[PDB]
Amino acid sequence: DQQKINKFARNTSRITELKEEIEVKKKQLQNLEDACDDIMLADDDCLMIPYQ
Amino acid sequence: GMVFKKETEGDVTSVKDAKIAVYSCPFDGMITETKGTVLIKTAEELMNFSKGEENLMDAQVKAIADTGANVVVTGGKVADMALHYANKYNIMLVRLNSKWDLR
Repeated sequence: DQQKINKFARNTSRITELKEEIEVKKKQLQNLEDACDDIMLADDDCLMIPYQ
Repeated sequence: GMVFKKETEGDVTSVKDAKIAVYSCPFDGMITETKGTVLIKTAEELMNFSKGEENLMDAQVKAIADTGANVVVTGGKVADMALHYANKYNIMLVRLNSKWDLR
């Protein structure tokens, strides 16, 4: 019985869970960023700008 | 009277008039290998399973001592954690038995 491969199995699974968390936060980053640029381009301050 | 070649483990029975408990495999012995994902993620639950295993076989020799039987027959192997409570309880143990010994 080996406790170092018990650490080795935990180590590789922690590699997998971190990289997936980066990808979902990058897509949320571009989603808000491209939501900024589209609404500025159409109809700036004329009378009022409603915001949800 | 009945002759058993198997080596007597622990001390002798508390009484010769003892109730004879004949069991197919009450005591076990632990070894394992690589799992579905190889060699499980921690060793803490290995320690957590090992603590209840000793208190399980502590109560197994205790409940035999409570119910009146002062000798246990193990067709399976002997556990170490089962053994050192069986010496204090003065119950005689058989380390292993075959198919003909129990019947």
